[PDB]
Amino acid sequence: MNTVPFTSAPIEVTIGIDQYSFNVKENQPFHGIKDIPIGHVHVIHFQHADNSSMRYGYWFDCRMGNFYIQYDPKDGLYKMMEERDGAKFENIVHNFKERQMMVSYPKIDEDDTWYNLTEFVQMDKIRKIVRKDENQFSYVDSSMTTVQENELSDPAHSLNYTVINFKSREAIRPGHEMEDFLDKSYYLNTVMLQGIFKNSSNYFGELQFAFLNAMFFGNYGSSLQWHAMIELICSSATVPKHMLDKLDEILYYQIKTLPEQYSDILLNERVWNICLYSSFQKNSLHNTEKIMENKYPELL
Amino acid sequence: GAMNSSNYAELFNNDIKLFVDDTNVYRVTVHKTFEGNVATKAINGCIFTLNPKTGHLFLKIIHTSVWAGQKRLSQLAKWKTAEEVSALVRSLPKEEQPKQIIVTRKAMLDPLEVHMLDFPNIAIRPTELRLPFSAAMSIDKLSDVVMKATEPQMVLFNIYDDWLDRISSYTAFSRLTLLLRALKTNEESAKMILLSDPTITIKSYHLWPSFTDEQWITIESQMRDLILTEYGRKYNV
Ligand SMILES: Cc1ccccc1CC(N)=O
Repeated sequence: MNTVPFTSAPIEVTIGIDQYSFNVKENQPFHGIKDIPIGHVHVIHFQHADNSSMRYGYWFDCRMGNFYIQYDPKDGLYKMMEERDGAKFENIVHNFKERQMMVSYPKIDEDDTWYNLTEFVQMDKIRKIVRKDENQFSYVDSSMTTVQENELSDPAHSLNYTVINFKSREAIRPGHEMEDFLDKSYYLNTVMLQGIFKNSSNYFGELQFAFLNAMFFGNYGSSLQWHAMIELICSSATVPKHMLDKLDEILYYQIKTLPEQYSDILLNERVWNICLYSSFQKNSLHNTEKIMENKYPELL
Repeated sequence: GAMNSSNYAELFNNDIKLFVDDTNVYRVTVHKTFEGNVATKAINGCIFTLNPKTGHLFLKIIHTSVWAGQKRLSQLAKWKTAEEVSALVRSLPKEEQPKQIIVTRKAMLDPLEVHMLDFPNIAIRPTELRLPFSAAMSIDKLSDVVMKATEPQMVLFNIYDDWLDRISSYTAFSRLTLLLRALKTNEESAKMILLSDPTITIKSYHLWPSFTDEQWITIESQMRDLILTEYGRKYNV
């Protein structure tokens, strides 16, 4: 069970750890988060009490190193940093725990929500979408644009999601125009699965990461990517059976976790209506269709 | 964006453009079968591809053989239209290729855009205009060449005959849309107006009669009366 200690909390802030969150008051004696489950990627995120922008966070995996948060008063944010000195870190964490200055990652034993949302998400794939190779953790925020968004400006601070464009030469074989446009199986199975992702696990990893960035940061480009990757499977007549059964599980837990009050901005009417009611896979997503119908029947 | 009343003069500038109308590509008669069910029988169709500046019509005849053993024909018809339009552009020398293609129906946008991915500089545009190009099959010589076709065939016409010798494209296009709106609203009356005077003939190489400028004014007047008289014949207004 790993720990992300904090130097201090000099500014009032809502702190998120995965699907949990808690309010810290300006100069509250808060020294971090303990009992973080090993074996999964985690996100720690921030929203300053004084700012309706400034919404940002760090993807990390405690197996890759010792990570702490320290407020930077020049750049005005909580920064993740790696501590390379193992014994200094262990001694800092031990003091803070003895003085009970750390909140406990509040996981219910019965509860597989976080595993279900991150089943295919790997830190090494996150680091290729985010790109800051001097750090073992990845910064994301509300405003970061995707490579696709920038094609339609600063490349260093972009989300490098796989570009998906249904009206592109990549998506459409010469002489198979109607076939490839109405049935995206070629584009899904040959171009994207066999060609770019190599396997369904990498494809699902990027889909899950896109969803989490959309939900935790309200990142518009991540939301567009999540919907595109769903629509590309739903618009394919030929999908491996295991991929369809797994997609149904992935989307079920994403819809289950979505805050009710964000379903108006985070869910695209056209995509969901197409996927559940018109597409080739309209009868393949039983769990996802039942939760969407019971939770968001207006959207549809 | 969309071609409308606001941006009408753009049709007669010096940027090569084509209108594409797919309304006569897939044509059927609906009939009863022996068992009292309903069936369709396809007849020959055509793509109507028109340069509004020059009058140059590229009439691609769609032979019923194209449909043999195919499903979802109303959907295939749009993709077939897009394939033929893309093949026509590819067949033209670069300096004759259109800069824009305007589709008379919005359902043609995606099929044409996907067939023309190789031509990123050619803009594919819808129109807000309600163009009467469906009545092309009311022009006897165009109807005749479509119905007699025994195979796929491209036939090349000037839909303005020799009018551009005396009038501008703007006026020629206005005269064409008036004639086609009339034919579309009341084909019998419209044809009566065009052929009533036996002294005025159609040249062998023309589609329309050889009217003097004064005779065109009279004809155009009779066409506008027919259109309003039919609009008061239908609407009780
Ligand atoms: C279609 C047409 C009409 C009148 C004259 C010549 C043509 C053929 C061409 N423009 O390639």
